[PDB]
Amino acid sequence: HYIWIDFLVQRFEIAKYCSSDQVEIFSSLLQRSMSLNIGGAKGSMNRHVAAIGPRFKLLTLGLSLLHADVVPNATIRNVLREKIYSTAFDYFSCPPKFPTQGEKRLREDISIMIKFWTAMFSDKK
Amino acid sequence: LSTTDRVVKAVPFPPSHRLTAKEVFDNDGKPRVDILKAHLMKEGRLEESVALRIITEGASILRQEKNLLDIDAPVTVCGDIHGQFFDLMKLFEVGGSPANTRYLFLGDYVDRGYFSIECVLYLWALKILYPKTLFLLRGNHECRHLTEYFTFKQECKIKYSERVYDACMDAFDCLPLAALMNQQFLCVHGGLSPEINTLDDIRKLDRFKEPPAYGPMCDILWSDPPENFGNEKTQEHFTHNTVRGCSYFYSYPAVCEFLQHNNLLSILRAHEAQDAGYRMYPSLITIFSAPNYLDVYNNKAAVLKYENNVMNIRQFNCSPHPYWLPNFMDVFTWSLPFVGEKVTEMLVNVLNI
Amino acid sequence: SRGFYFNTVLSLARSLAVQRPASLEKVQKLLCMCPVDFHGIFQLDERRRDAVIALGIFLIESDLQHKDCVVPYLLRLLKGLPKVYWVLPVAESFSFCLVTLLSDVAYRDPSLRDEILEVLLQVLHVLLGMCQADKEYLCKYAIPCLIGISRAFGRYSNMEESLLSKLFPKIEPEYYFSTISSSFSYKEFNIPLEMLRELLNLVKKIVEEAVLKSLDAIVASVMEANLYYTSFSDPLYLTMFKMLRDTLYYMKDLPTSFVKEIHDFVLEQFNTSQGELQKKLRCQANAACVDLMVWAVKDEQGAENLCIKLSEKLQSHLPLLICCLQGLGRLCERFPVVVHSVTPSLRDFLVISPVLVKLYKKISVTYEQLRDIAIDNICRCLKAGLTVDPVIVEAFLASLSNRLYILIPDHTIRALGHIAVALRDTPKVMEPILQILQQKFCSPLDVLIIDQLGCLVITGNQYIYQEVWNLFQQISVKAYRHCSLAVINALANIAANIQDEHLVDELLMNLLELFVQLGLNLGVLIPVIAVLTRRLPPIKEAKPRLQKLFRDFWLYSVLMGFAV
Amino acid sequence: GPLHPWMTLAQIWLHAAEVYIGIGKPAEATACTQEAANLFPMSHNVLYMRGQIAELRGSMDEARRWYEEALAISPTHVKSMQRLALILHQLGRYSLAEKILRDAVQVNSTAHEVWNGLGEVLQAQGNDAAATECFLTALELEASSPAVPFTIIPRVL
Repeated sequence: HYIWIDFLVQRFEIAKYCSSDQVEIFSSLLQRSMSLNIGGAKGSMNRHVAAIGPRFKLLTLGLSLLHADVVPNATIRNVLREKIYSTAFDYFSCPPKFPTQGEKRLREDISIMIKFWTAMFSDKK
Repeated sequence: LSTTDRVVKAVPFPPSHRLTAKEVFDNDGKPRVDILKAHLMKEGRLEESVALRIITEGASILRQEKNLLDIDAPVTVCGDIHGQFFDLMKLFEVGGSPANTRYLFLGDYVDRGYFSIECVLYLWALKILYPKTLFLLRGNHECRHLTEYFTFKQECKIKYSERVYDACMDAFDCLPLAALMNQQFLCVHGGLSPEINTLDDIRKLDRFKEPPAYGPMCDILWSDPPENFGNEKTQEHFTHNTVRGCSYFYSYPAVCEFLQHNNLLSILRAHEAQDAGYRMYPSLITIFSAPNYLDVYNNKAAVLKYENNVMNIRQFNCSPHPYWLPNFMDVFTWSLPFVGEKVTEMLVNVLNI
Repeated sequence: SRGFYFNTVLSLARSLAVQRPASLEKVQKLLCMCPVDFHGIFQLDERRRDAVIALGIFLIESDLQHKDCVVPYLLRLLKGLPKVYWVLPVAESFSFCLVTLLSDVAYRDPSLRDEILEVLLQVLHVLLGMCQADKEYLCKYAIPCLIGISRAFGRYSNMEESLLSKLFPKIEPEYYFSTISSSFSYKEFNIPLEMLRELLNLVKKIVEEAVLKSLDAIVASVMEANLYYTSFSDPLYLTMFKMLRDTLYYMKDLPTSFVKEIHDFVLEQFNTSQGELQKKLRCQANAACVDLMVWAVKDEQGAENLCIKLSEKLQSHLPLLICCLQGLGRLCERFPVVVHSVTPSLRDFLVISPVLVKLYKKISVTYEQLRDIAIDNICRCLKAGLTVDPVIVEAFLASLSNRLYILIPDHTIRALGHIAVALRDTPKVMEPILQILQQKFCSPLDVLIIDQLGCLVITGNQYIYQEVWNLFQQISVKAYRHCSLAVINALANIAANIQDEHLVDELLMNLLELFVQLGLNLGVLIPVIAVLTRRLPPIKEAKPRLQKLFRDFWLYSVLMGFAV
Repeated sequence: GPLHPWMTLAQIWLHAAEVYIGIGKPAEATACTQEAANLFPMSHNVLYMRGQIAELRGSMDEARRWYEEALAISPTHVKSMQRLALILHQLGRYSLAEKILRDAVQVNSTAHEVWNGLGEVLQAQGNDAAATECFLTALELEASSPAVPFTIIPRVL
C-alpha cells in the first residue's frame, strides 16, 4: 500500500490538470474507503502504530483533492471533510504504544506527519 | 426644481375624495356617465361601497335576464377588450354613443390590460342606463383561475379590496353565455361545442357558478377556429387543441351542419387577435376589437355593424393610454431589493480590503 | 404509453430478428408464451395478443426464417378464430393486424400463395355460412371480425421496409385505429380466375338489401333488449365496394367476359344508387363505382360516351365531384382522341362553373384544392396529347392569352405559370410566356406576377435569368413602394432555391456589384447575402474582381458603422 | 413523543405526492414535496422526489444534480442509480452506465428494470446475444412481481 498510494498520488496530480473524468473515479475510490464509525472495534482501518504512514498519506491526498477546487457542488465536500475528521479522530482511541519498526522507515513517517499537520493548519474556508 | 412640489405640473393631481353614491347617481338613480367616464379616464377611483353596490345591482339585473337574450338588429358587435379602457372609449367613438347606438360585447374586459376595473365600472354604468339595449357577454378569462393567475386580483387589492374582487367575480359568474341574433347568428366569445346542437342546449345550462374544467359552456368560452381554412381534409368535427390543453377546435363542416340544421347563417366570435381586427373564413367570421394588444402587437381594432342583413366591418386604430408598471407594483417592492443588494455589495467591498 | 411488458417483448423480438441465423429454441420459447389450443376453443387476453403480434413482427423481419414451424400455427389459429373466446372493438383491430401480416408474408414468398388464399376464401365462406344461418355474440364479435378482416383483404406494400413494421415504430398509425373504414393507400399475383369469381359471387351476395334490413332489425332488438356500432348497413356497403375497387384496381390481361360482367354489375349498382339518392357514406361508394367504371372502359366509343355523361354532370358530393374530375383526367390520359372533347369543358369550367364561385362565396368593408386539381389535370391532359398533335398547345395558350386580354386574371396567371413550370422539357415555349408576362403589366396583380416569374426563375435558365436580373435591377434603381418588399422576397426565395453552382456564383458577384452600385434602409440585402453564402465552403482563392468587391463592401460597411 | 410519527407523516405526504407524479401535475407535487421537506431537509427520498419533478418538468441537469446528491447520502438506493444510468445513457456517455448497472445488479438481483436497462445499453454496443439473455431474465423476473416488497412484514419473534 505504501507504494500504491504514491502511484495514485502522482497519477492524480497529472489528471488534475489533464482531464476531468478521472476526478470522479478518484472521488469514488476515496469515498468508499473511510467511514464515520469512530468507536470500539470498527473503523475499516488497522490501528497499530506500525501503520501510520499509509493512513496519513491517504488523508493528505484527500485533503489535497479537497483544496484543488475541482468538485463543483457544496454537499460532497461536507461529507468528505466529515469522513476525514472522523478517521483522524478514530486513530486516537487506543492506549499509546511505542514504535517497533526499524531505524529506517521511521524518519519518513515523522516527515509525513509534519506534512499532514501543515496541510491541516493551512485549511481555513 | 422644487424638492416637494411635483415636477410635471400639467397632470392634475387626482382627488383623494372617493366619490359617493349621491355624486355618481342622480335623484332617479341614473349614473352620471359623463362624470364617471371623465373620472375613470383620469384614473380616478370610486368608494368601495359604491363600486360594490353598482356591481351587485348589475349582477342582480343579469340574474333577472334570460340565459339567451333576444336582441334584434341593428347592432354594433365588439370583440375582446382586455382592459384597454381608452380603446373601449375609442370603440364607442367610432361605433357611436350608446345614447343612440345598440351594443353587444363578447367579453374579455379583464386579463392583460391594466384598466380592467375602469372597464367594469364603465360597462356596468352603461348597463344601468340601458339595461335592455346594451349587453355584455362572458369570456373565458371571467373566472377565478385566470383572474387569480393574472393581475386582476392584485389590481382589485391595490385599488379596492379582495372582497370587492370576489363580488366582481360573482357578478362575472352572472354573465349570460350566448346570444341568438336575428334568428340567424349564434354569438359567443369562443365558439362551438360538440355538446351544443341547438340554442336550447345553451338555455338549459346552469351558469351561476365558477366555470367548470370541461363541458359545453367551457367550450363556448374557450374554443377556436382551426389553423387551416378551406382545405380541411379531416373529417372530425371537433379535435383536441394541443396548444390550450382543453376543449376543441371545430371544423368548417361542423359549422355548416350546425347552421343548416338550425337555419342559421354564420357565427360571430372573438378570442384570437387579428392584425386587421377581423378575419372572414361564409360560414365563419372572427372579430377582434383590442388594438395594439399588450401594448406591443401594433394591431388595428374593428367592430362589426350588423344591420339590414349586412355585416359592415368598421376598423379603427388604437388610442394612447396611461402607463402602469407590471402587476401594479409599488416603488418600495421595486427598489428595495436593489438597495439592499448594493448596500451589501458596498459593505463586502469595504471589508474585503 | 405502450407500457413495460409490451415494450420489452417487442424489444426481445426485434433483437431476435436481427441475429441470423437465430437458434430454434428461442423461437420455441416465443411460441411457448404464445397461446395453445384447448379442444378447438381458444381464449384471448391482452398479453396473448401482444405475444402473437410480436411473433408476427419477428417472422416478418426475420428474412423469412423458420416459417415451416410458425405458419402452421398461424393457419390453425385463423381456422379456430370464429369461436375464439373474448375476455373501436378489439376483435376487428386484431383481425386487421393478423390479416395484414399474413398478406405481407404471402407477398414475400410465392410458394404458399395458393394455400393462404384458399384458407382465406374458406374462412370467409364459413363466416358467410353462419352470418345468415343467439344474437349477442354474433353482433358483438362476428360481424366486427368480418369488418376487421375486410379492411385489409388484398392491400399490400412494395417497399424496402415491410408494412406492419411501419405500423409499430421503434421508440399516423393511431389514425388507422381511430376511423371507421380507413385502409392502406409489381409481380401481379397469379390468383386463378376461380377464386376471383368466387369473391365476386360473395360481393354480389352481401350487397343484398333484405339482409341489411334484417340485421338492422335484429341490432335494434338487441339494443332495446339491454355495443359501439349502431347501423351496420352503410359501413358494410362502403367496405365491400371499397375493397372490390381496391383488390381489382391493378389487374391486367383478364378474360373479356369477366370484365363485361363486372362492368354491367357496377353500372347497374351505380345507376340504381344515383336514382335512389335524388330524394352520406354512399358518396364514397358512388366514387368507387365511378372509378370501377373508368377502369372497365376498353373502347373509344364508350370513352367519349362516359366523357359526355360526366360533362353533363359537371354543369348541373364534393368527393364525388373530385373523383369525377380524376376519372375525366384518367380517360383523357388513357385515350388521346378524347382530348379535343375534354379540354373545352374543363377550360370553360375553370374560367366561368358557378359552383367554383359559390365555393369562393353581404360581404362589404368600408376552392384552391379543386383549382389546382383541375390545373394538374390540364397539365396531364396536354402532356398526354402532345404525343399526337404538336400544335394543340399553341392554340391552347393562344386561347388562354385571349381570355387574358378579355379575379379571373389571377386564375389565368396561376394556370399559365403552372403550364410553364410543368413543361420545362418542351421547346422554346417559355419565351412567349415571359414575353406576355412582361407585356401584361397594367396594379395589385404585380405581386402575383412577380411571384410567378420568381417560380419560373427557380428553373434556372441563363437567358431568362439575365432578363429577370435586368428587370429587377432597374426596379431597384428606380427606388414603387408596393414593388420593393415583393422584389426582396422574390430574390430571397431565389437565393434560397437555386441549384446550379455557375449561376450561384454569377448571381453572388452580381449582387455584390449591385451593392457597390448602391454606394451613392440600405443594408436590407445582407440577410439574402448571408442566406446565399451559408451554402458554400469558405473562400480561399477567387477572381481578383471579387476580392475588390469584398474589400469595397467591407470598407463601406465599416464606414457606415455597421460593423460595431 | 418518539420521532416515528414524523416519519409516518412524511411518508403520508410522499405517498400523496406520488399520485400527483403519476398524472402530470407538477405544481401540486412541488407543493406537497416542499411541505414534506419542511421537516427533514436531508432525506434521500425527498431528493428522489425532487429529481422526479425536475425530470417531469423537462430539465436534464437539475434531475442529474438531485440524483447525484441523493446517491451521495445513501449509496445503496436502487431507483436513483437506475434513473441516473438512464439519463446518462440517453446523454451519450456509454462508459459509466455499464459500471452503475453492474453495481446495481451486484447490490440486488430481483429488479427487472435493472436488467432491461442493462440490455438496452448493451444493444447499442453490438453483443446482442447477452442483450437477449438479459431481456429474457428481465421478463421472467417480472412475471412474478408483487405490488410491494415482501420484506415489509416485520421479522420479529
